Amino acid sequence: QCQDVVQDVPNVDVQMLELYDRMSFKDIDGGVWKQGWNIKYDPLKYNAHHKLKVFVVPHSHNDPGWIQTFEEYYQHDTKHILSNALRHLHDNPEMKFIWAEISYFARFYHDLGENKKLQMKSIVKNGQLEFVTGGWVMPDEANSHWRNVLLQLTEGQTWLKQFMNVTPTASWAIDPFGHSPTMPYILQKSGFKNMLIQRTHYSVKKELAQQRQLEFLWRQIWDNKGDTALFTHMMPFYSYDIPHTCGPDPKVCCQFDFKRMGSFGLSCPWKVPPRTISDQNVAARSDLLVDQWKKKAELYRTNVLLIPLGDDFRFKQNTEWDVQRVNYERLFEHINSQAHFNVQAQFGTLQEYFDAVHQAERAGQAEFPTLSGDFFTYADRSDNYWSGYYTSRPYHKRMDRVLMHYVRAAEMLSAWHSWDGMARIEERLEQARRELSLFQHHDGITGTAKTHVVVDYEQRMQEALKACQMVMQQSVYRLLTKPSIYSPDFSFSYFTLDDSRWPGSGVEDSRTTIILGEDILPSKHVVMHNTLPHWREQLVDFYVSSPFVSVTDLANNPVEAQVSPVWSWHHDTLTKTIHPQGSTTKYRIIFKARVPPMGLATYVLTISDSKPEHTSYASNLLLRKNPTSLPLGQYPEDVKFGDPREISLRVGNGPTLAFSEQGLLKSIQLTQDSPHVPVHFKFLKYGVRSHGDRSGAYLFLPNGPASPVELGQPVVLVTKGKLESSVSVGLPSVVHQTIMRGGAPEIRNLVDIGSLDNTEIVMRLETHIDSGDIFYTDLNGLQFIKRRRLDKLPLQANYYPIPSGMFIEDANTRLTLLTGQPLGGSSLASGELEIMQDRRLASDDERGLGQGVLDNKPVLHIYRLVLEKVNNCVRPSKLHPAGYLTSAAHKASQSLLDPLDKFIFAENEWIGAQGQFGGDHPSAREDLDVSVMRRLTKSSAKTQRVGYVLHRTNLMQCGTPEEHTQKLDVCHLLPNVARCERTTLTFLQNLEHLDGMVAPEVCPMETAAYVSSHSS
Ligand SMILES: C[S@@](=O)[C@@H]1[C@@H](N)[C@@H](O)[C@@H](O)[C@H]1O
Ligand SMILES: [Zn+2]
Repeated sequence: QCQDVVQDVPNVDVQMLELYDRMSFKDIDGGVWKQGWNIKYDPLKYNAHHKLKVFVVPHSHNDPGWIQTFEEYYQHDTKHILSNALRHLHDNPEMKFIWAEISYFARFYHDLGENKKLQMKSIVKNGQLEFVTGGWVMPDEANSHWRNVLLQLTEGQTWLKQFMNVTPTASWAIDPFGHSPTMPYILQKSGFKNMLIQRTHYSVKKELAQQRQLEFLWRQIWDNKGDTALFTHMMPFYSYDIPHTCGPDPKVCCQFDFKRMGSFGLSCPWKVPPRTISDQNVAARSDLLVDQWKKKAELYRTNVLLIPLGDDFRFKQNTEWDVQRVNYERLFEHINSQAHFNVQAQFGTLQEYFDAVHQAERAGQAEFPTLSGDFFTYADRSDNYWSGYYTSRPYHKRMDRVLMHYVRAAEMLSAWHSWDGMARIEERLEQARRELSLFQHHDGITGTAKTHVVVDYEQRMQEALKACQMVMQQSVYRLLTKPSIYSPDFSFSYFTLDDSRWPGSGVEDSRTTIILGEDILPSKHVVMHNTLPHWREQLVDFYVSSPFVSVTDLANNPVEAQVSPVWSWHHDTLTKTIHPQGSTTKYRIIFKARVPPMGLATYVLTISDSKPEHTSYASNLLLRKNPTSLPLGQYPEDVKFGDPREISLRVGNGPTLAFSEQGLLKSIQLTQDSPHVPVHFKFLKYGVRSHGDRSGAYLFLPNGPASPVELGQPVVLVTKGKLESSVSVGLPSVVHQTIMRGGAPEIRNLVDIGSLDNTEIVMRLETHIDSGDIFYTDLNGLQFIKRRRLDKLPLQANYYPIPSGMFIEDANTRLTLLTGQPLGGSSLASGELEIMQDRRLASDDERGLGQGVLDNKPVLHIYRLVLEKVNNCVRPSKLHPAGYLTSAAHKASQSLLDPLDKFIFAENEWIGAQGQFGGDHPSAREDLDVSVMRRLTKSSAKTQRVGYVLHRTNLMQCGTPEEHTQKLDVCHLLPNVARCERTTLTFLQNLEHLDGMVAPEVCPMETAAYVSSHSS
């Protein structure tokens, strides 16, 4: 049955948390291999019957945006690289090349004439040009959500299967800044057999090299059996460039980068240039090179050696192809013919390397260690930890999550039908998937690109959001209009999306007001979509032009509602205060929407001349010295004023929250009789070093622990309502808001770091939870991994990615902070959680970007804060490397990442309107998600195919009795099912033909993909 992911600690040879606990981290000079040691080998190890097989693998690292935009690099560099690769490989049958970034390859191939397309297919089919990974990009592994890692992998691999007829089974990830086990998780479930990584902490490379544990079977941290394992090769040296890939001495290896002799504007910083290989020097040069290779080979277990040959945007000039190829050919001819070397060297591909390694393994020549854990936080040298990019450009980090959800919702809503080509659904969805996929690049979501490139990514994502809205609104119109009345124009806007949290209040006034009035329009239909496969209730809000509005469902049942003012915060350069202004012309109506699994529900907002029976009005209290009036147009309740004071609020039966006089949480009381548990929010700032290394887009190099932000006497606004209450405070750089709807609070920070150069703003939580040095952070929204703060490491090393959540706990109490955006964070002392909000850095951090981070813009960060009693929960043992969310924390995370979508009907009357869609959809167990629903066929296909990715998380058992729930069989969601197949996660290979056309549900922590086929 299902593996138990909680109670069995996997036995692995290397467990990265346990390795970290024992390892030294001292940064000692190792000699020519600066972060290693002087490698020694026995010359007699290799002989006539046991040769060293060396694969030199040419490559060219092509960033889809970094210092130039995607299109700029394509025009200036990549189109020439690919064009010359085509010519040289065609003309030189033994030459090889690997290619990773399918975004560029697709951009290129579609501009090729048919003759060149045929030539390209021929060098792929014959194995000279080999795709590695085959994702749209080589994604970041820290900030990226697993759903988008899968999206981009699928976008590239679908392209490759369609046009090149190949599916890579070896992955190549040489540049992401640290590595996540989410990659082997997804890859192994997408048909992969091998992967390669590079950017791991120098101390880890040294430690694994010493034990020859650089090749390992990487399994998930909870995986006791090992079925998730994927063979992984970690490169041993500081870089993937040529000086750091031939062997341990870059002064020697640089001499074998033949692009460094002068005419290309490159040189060797170790001051010895390459020399052209000739008959007079080939024996000497070969001796030097083979010595490097044999040293590198000492670090690995087989007689097969991988020698990458490339660097950033290499293999551009024709003369470069010639100078690398001809010189290496001379070396190979000499080396291979000289028996005393006992080497056979050739150009190869990545798959060739791995195939040969496994042949050696099968021959009993090596056994490989098992490993679990991750490879964060990376440092490339000294104390230069790359934790800055966990937060850099947080506006776009938040936008990634918004677009993530919009892509899912647009693909799901439109999947229910086949669409005529004229509707352009496929075109708009392809654009949206491609722009989101592009952003997963390790200079996109990471915030490590130049300012103008960040703008290009933002513009692309904005177009993607527009494409999603277009598809979603056409889909809603079709799903909720009587079929014999449905009369689409595919260019028309039937609904517009209303999104309360993006870009967010104080970021952009983008929200439409619903305009009602007795002399213009009495009522308006709104529709909510629920992408999750269970019935869901959530409060939703709309802006309306009158406070006297009531809500009904589409059986005309009254729905309880609350009206609140529209508050906006302003930095008053007159009074030098940050304070709220109330609209006199628009108001917020809030009500609970209840929506079917993967479904839609329609409500109606109707104006009246006086207070409606089922609508209540919030009270408002402005706490500040020297108040002035706050009129609210027609709003029926007068604003109250007071001097700053502590206050307490409770919505529904939910927790009671107490706040300081500065408007920051101080305690949470779960129930009437329970204790007020200290939980204190605080804002602090980190600075930058005046001496030595400066923080920049990649590096976090604080000048000591953070200092409290001086708050002064901030203005605090308290809104108290039956359905929703909140406390908001205008702090320097942050409007901080705590919202209560009757369960775990929502936190929203409108963060505007303004002109505070060399400042990183952090939000900290201080509690009495006896967490010690332990805390938990997630990896890619997929899993929670145990972290241990280590005082042998500097502060910035104890920062980890917080892509979706983090928690601390003791025997009795847990505090979980869920996020709607990836940010960096830590627990720097027992009982603390902290998460960086934004950072503004005046200096470059010497990794090639050539700028600081001075392009900040206001961003609305969102969170849920979940305090829970956990003494009754069945948790993993002390030695287990994983943690797991509770039901409430998981639901809270879903509320941030996949909220209900809200649609406002755009014209006066919707003829043929329907009340609901999806009422008959199964309401699946709470731990199960339909992560993806995507129709895979266009309308002309006789057999329609729809793909589903199902993910089951693992939630802690804490004694809440399990309810019923319906089995979800995705293969029967659409009618006329003719076949149901389990597939790889990319949908590209059929793995199992399913009995009865029934797709089984998956085990905890497992993800599966199914494709249903339908006669049409
Ligand atoms: C961290 S820089 O070395 C890295 C470059 N290799 C380039 O590929 C881009 O990704 C940049 O961030
Ligand atoms: Zn790169």
